[PDB]
Amino acid sequence: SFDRPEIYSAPVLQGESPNDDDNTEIIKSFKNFILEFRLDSQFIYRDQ
Amino acid sequence: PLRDLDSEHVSKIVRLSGIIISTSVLSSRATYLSIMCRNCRHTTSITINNFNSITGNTVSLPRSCLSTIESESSMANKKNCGPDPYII
Amino acid sequence: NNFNSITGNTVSLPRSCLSTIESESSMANKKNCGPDPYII
Amino acid sequence: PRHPWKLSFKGSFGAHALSPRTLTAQHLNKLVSVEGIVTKTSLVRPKLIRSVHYAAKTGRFHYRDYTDATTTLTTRIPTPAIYPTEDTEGNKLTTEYGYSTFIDHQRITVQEMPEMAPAGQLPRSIDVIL
Ligand SMILES: [Zn+2]
Repeated sequence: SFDRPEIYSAPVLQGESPNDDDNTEIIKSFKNFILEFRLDSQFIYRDQ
Repeated sequence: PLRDLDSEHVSKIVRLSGIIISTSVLSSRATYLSIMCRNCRHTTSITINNFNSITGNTVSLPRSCLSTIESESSMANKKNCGPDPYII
Repeated sequence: NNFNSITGNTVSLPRSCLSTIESESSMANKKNCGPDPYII
Repeated sequence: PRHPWKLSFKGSFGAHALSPRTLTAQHLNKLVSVEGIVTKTSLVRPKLIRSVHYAAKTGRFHYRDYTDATTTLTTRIPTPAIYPTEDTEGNKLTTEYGYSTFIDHQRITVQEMPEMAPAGQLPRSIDVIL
């Protein structure tokens, strides 16, 4: 009457080099655009 | 311009101007729905974050019960739940 | 009344519910009962 | 000063006092008294009746009841409810062994007695679920 086996992961090695067409790198670039964009002197999207 | 739209613009972002003739009533689309199998009573959740499609169910209820293929329980108590067994 | 057959179910349970084709009730309350819905 | 009470039967059975050879299909769905010899007995196995589970995220206990066709004399619509590993909200469930209930189950084979059996024929037997 046992429960589920569970699957989980943890980052260990660097892996292959990142690719621009990879979804994770596109998400990271979008995140950097949200955080670091400056219109005149303000973080407009972060504050928004 | 609206009449200068072309097949080259298909599946691409377009900026276009005009006047709005009608706004319909608000329909209710599901984002998160919890579903349960009819006789199996297997419980599943479906998350929808995409709503662009018109005239089509691009995301629907699964055609068969997902309990058997998962085989998550060790006991696994031929049993077939049937086509479209899930209830929202 | 026929038991002559061997290694064969010459008579078996119907493959779909017979309520719809009969249409016996006037109300008739798309609903499909499923393949092999009958229980002995 | 909770378990439902059961019934046992004694006395004359008349035409229902039979042997494993004398058991026929006309006696199906009837109460029969059958005398013979026990030849094979199975391992005593527990059968899960109610499984109790714990959700640590909500800290709540859930349960599910299971029945089979041998438990009830009358047939019922078979609703096979799987062993729950999620609650309704998706939280992981852990089995609470010791709060679940298991009923002992056995199957024996009763063959007709070698002194009441014909001297040359192969014997006839029947399974009994206890
Ligand atoms: Zn199911």
